Amino acid sequence: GRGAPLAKVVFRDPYKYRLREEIFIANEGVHTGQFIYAGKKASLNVGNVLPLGSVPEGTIVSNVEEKPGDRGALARASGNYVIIIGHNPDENKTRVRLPSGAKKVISSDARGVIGVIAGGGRVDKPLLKAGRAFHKYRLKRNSWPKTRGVAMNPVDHPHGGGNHQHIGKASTISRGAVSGQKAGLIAARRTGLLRGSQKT
Amino acid sequence: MRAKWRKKRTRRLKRKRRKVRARSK
Amino acid sequence: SINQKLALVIKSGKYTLGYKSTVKSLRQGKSKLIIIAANTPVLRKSELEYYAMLSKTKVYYFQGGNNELGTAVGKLFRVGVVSILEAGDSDILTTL
Amino acid sequence: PKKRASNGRNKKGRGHVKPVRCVNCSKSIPKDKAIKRMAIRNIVEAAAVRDLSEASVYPEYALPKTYNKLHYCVSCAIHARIVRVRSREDRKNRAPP
Amino acid sequence: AKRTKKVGITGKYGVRYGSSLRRQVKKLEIQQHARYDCSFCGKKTVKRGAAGIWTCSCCKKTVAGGAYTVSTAAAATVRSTIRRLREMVEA
Amino acid sequence: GRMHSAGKGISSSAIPYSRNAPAWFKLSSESVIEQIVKYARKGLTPSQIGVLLRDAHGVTQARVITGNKIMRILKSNGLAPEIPEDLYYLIKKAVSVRKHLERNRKDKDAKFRLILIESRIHRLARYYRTVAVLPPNWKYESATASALVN
Amino acid sequence: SQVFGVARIYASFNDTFVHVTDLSGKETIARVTGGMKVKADRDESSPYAAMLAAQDVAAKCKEVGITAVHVKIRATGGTRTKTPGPGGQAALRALARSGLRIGRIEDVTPVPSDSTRKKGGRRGRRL
Amino acid sequence: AVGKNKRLSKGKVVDPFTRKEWFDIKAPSTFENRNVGKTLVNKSTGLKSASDALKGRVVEVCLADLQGSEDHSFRKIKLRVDEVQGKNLLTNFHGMDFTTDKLRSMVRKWQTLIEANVTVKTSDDYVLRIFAIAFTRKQANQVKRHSYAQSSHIRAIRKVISEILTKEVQGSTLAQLTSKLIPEVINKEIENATKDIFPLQNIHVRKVKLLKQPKFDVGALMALHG
RNA sequence: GGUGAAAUUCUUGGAUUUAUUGAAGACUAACUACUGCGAAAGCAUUUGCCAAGGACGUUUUCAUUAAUCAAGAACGAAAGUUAGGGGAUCGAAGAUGAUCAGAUACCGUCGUAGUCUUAACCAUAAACUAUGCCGACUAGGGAUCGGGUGGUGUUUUUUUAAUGACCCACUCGGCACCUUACGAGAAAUCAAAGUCUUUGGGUUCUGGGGGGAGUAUGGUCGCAAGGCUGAAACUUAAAGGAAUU
Repeated sequence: GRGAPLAKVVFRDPYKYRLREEIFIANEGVHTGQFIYAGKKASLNVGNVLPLGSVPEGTIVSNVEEKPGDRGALARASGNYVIIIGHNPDENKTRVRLPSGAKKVISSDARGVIGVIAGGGRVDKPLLKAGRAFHKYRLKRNSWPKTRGVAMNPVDHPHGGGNHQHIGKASTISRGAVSGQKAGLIAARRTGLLRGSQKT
Repeated sequence: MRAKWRKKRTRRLKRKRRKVRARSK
Repeated sequence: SINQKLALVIKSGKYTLGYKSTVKSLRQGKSKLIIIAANTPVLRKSELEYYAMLSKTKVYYFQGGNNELGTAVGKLFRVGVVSILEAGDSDILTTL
Repeated sequence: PKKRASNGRNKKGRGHVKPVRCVNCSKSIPKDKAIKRMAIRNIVEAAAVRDLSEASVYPEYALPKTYNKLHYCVSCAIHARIVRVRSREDRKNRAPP
Repeated sequence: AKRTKKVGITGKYGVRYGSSLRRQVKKLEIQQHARYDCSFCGKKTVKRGAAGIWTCSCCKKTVAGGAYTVSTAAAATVRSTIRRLREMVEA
Repeated sequence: GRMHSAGKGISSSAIPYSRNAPAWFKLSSESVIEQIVKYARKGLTPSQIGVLLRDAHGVTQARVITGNKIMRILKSNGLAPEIPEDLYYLIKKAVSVRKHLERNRKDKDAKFRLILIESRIHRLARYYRTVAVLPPNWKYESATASALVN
Repeated sequence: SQVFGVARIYASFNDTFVHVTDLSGKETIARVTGGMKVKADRDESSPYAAMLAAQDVAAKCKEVGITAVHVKIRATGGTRTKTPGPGGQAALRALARSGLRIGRIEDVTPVPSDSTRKKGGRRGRRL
Repeated sequence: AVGKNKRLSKGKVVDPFTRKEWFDIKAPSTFENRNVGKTLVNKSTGLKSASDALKGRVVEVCLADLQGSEDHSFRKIKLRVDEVQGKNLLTNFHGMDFTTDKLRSMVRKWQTLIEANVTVKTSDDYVLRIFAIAFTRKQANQVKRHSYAQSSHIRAIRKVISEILTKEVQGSTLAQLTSKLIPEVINKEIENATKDIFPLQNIHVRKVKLLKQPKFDVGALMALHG
C-alpha cells in the first residue's frame, strides 16, 4: 500500500541493555549496513535525522515533524521532499516549503531525515490496466472502481437521473454545504483547464 | 505576397488536400 | 600519472593481483607496494592497512574502483588490490 | 549587389558570433556587427565641477569617472546619428574621425 | 538479431492500450528490468525487488532507489546539494 | 594534402643530395647493421630506430650508410613486425578513441574523428593487402583490434 | 566633525530617487523622488524635479543633523538602460548647492556579468 | 503624480528622528582612524533591545578614509558590528572591495585581463574568497600594439597567483591578513613571482569576501586587536 | 511602474527605495579584436581527467598507399515532437491597456508552450564568402596569429651565461587587409571571380525564359510537423541582373 520503501534501523537503548528497532521511511541512497546518525549533533548526510534548526537553508529533508516529537508528518510519499527556506532564531522557527508548494513555519526542534524519499518516479508509468489499478487498491482500500454520479439514479447521487447523463446544476459546491450535498467540486475557486505553472 | 507566407499557405493547402484524400480513402 | 606508472610496472616489473595473493605476499614480506581500489570494502581495506603496517610496506589508494584498477593494470576483469613486488622500470615506489 | 566587401559586419573565419542587445531597442545583433562605442564620462557633468569641488569634504578630490560600452544596432546607430550614411567611395574609410 | 522493429519488451501487450502508453511503459520497463552496477562490489548484479528496493545478488546489499531506476536524477541532484551544504558547514 | 583535414602544411625532411655520405662517419656498415638488430630486438619500430640512430649516434641515414633501409634489415633478419608500424599505430589510435567514446557517448567530435581514423586504417589495410605484406582476407575489426595491438 | 550619511541617488528614466541613509544603509532619512515633486507623469525624471527632490532631502537631512553625504549614483542597471537618467546630475548639483558637504562620489549601478535576458524581443522595440 | 493615487489606504505621526538616537562606529585596530562615523537607531524599548536590533549591521568605508592616505581612494572595506558598548560600538572585518571606477579604469582592450580566485581558510577558521586581478602590459621598446598573453602564460600566472594567495592566507589570521593587505605586499609578491612569465601590470588584489566566520569571539583579545 | 504621451498593475495589510543575507534557474559582460580553434553547425568563468587535432621542426619511417567521388553513412543553428527533470528571465498562443476609421499590429503590463537539461526524434536556415574539392603558376605592400632560425639588439636574477617578455631580419602555415590592373568581367567588382574563341591539369554536383510548383502523383524516411525524390496539362513576352540620368 506504500510506494516508498521502509528501512528498519536498529539503535542501542541508552538506559538499558536492549536493542530498539525503529521503522523509518527509506531515503534514496540508504542501504543495508549503513550507519544512520540521529540528533542535534548529527552531520548533514543522507539518512540522518538532524533538526531543522541544525540543518542549513536549501536543505532537502523528508519525514519532517510538524511539531517536535510527533515522529514524522510531512514529505513521506515516494519522491517527495521539503525545502528549508529560512530560519527565525528568535522564537526558533524554521520556514520550509512543502511538496505542494505551501510555505510552512515549523519549530526549529522538529526532526527530519536528510535526502529524498525512494521510490520516486512511480506515477510516471501508466497502469495500462484495470487489473493494475485493482491490484494497487486491493491493499490500499475499497475505493476502486469509481462509478460516476451521473450514471446513477437521483436517489443515489445529486448528479443521478435525467433522460441524458448530465449534472444539471453547477458542479461547484459550497464549503457550507452538507453531507449529501458535497458531491462534485467542493469550494472551487475556479474551474476549467488552466495554463499555469507551479506558482510557488 | 512574401515568399515565406506563400510557402506557409501552400503548406496549409497541402495538408488540407492530404486530410481530404485520407477521408475519401 | 599513476595509471602510466602502473602500466610501466605491468610491462617491465613484477606484480600480483587479488586480495589473497596480496595478503600472502604481505605475509612473506615480499610486497613493496599495494594499490587498493576506491570501492574495496572498508573492513578489507582496514585489514590490508594493518598487514602493511605490520610488514612496513607502502599503501596507495587508487582513485577508482576495481573496474578502474583492472583497466589500469591492463586486465579485462576486476582487481581490488594489486601488490607491486618490484617496479622493474617504473618509478612508482620512488614517487607518490 | 554586394554593398560591402565585409557584408556590413566583421566576420572572416568564424561562422557564428554571439549576439548582443542594442542599448536603445534591445534588438539582438551579432557582436561583430554592432556599433559599440565606449562612453567615458565625468560624474559631475563638467558644469557642477566647481560647485562639487568647493562643497567637497576633501581637498583636491580625484573625481572618479563612469565607463560603459554602448552596443548599437544599425538602425539605432543611424537614427541616433552615431553613424551616418556615407558616399560610396568613402564607405571604405575604416579610420575613425 | 531483432524480432520486433520498435515494441521491444512491450510486445507482450499486443495491440492494446495505445501506442503512446505502450511506448512510455516500454521506456520505464526497460529501466525497471535492467541490471545495474553495484557501487559496493563493482558488478552488474543490482536488480529491483519492488518499487524502491534494489538488491545486489552478489554482495547481498539492499539499496533504496527509484521506482524503476536504482538512482533518480532528483536523488543525484539532492546528494550533490547536500554534499555542497555539508562541506560549507564543515569548512 | 592532409587527406582528412583542410591543412595545407608543407613540413618534411630535406634529404641531402649526397648518397655516398657524410665524410665524417668513421663507423662501419656492419656496426650500424648490428645496431639496427640490437634496437629491433629491444623492440623498437624502424621509425624510432632511425630516430635514435640519427640522434644519439652519428647516422645521417641508415639507407646511405648501409645498402638498404631499416624495414628491409628487419625483414631480412626476421625482426619485421606481424603488421606494419603505421597501420599498427593507426589501430592503436582507433582503439584509444573507441575506448574514450564508450565512456563519452556524448563526444560527437570523437565519433567523427573515429570515423576518420578508421577510414585511414581501411585505406592503409587495402594498400597493404594489395602489395601482399598483409595476408588476403585480413580485415580490421573494432572488437578484435585491442587484442591485435597487444 | 561632519556627520556622514549616504546620498543613494537612483537616476532612472521617468524617475529619480534621492534619499540619504545612515552610513550602514539601514536608517532611512528623507526619501524624496521626482514624482512627489511634480504632477505630470512625463516630468517625474525631469532635472527640475530631481533638483526639487534633492533640495527637500537636503532640508530634511540638515534638520535631522546629518551634515555630509557620501554620494552613490545608480542607474537601473541589470538588463535595463545602465546609463544614468536626466536627474542624477541635477540631484547631486542641488545637494552641493544646498551646501551639505559631499565626499566619495561613486556609481553603484548594478552591472551584470552575463545577464539573464534583456526584454523587448529579438527584433527589439520596433517604435 | 502628486495627486494621482487612486487608493493609498485600504482601511479608510510621531517623529522617527526624535524617536531615534545616535551611536558611534569604531573600526578595529588594524586601521589608523578608529572612529569611522555614526548611525541612527530606535531607542531601546522594553521589547526591542536596540543593542541586538543594531548588532548585525555592516558599514562600507573607504580605505583612504580609514588610513588618512589619498592613495587608498580606490579600495573599500566592509566593517561588521559585533559588539556594543554604550555608544562605542566596535566593528570587525567583513570584506575588502574595490571601486567600480577603479575596475573599469584598469580594464582596457589591446591587453589581457587575468582573473584568479581562491577560497582558502585562515589560521583562525575564517573562510574567505580572495579575488586577484592582473593585466598584461607592453614592455618599453615594444612596437606591437596589443601585448597579449598566450593563454598558457595565463594558466601559469593563475597557478602562481593562486599559490601565493593560498600560502599567504594559510599562515596568517584575519588581523594579519588585513595588516598585510593594507600595504598590499601580496601584490608585489605576485608581481615578482610572475615577472618571469609575463610583464603583468596592475596586480592589485581585488575584493576579498568573508564567506563564513567562527564562533562568537567576544571576550579577551580584540582589546589588543581592535 | 510604464510611455511619444497615457492607461492596464502594485501601493499606509507599507508599494517603489535602503541595507544584510538566502534560494533557484539561466548566462558567461567589460577583456573581445578586420583575433583563435573546428568538417560545417558552432565554440569565450576556473581547475582536474579523458581522448583528439592543425601548423612548425626532423639528415626518422613506409613507399604510391593518392584526388574527387553515384550507392551508402556520421555530424548538422533555431524552431518543432515524445517522455522525465528543471522552470529565474524573456516570452509564438492567450489576457489586457492604449493608438486607430478599424488595429485580434507596431507601443505597454502580464503570461501558457518554449527558452535549460536527460533520453529519443527531426534534418532543415540568407546552413552565405550566396564563391565545390585537389594541384600548379602569375603584381607590389604592410599588419596580424601559430611554429622555427639568426642577431654578447632592450627589463631583473647576474647592471657580471641562461630562461622569459620585447626589438630587428627571414622562413613555413593560417584569418584577413591596402594598392594597382598583367588580366577577367555585363557591371558591381575580383590576386581570384586571373592563367578560358591563343577555348583541354584531375574530378564531383547543379542550371537551361517566367509561372503553374517544390505543386500533383508514385516511392521512401518521420510519431507528427514534414524531409528527400519529383512532373505534366495549362498559361505567359517578358521575368531577371548590373549600372546611368
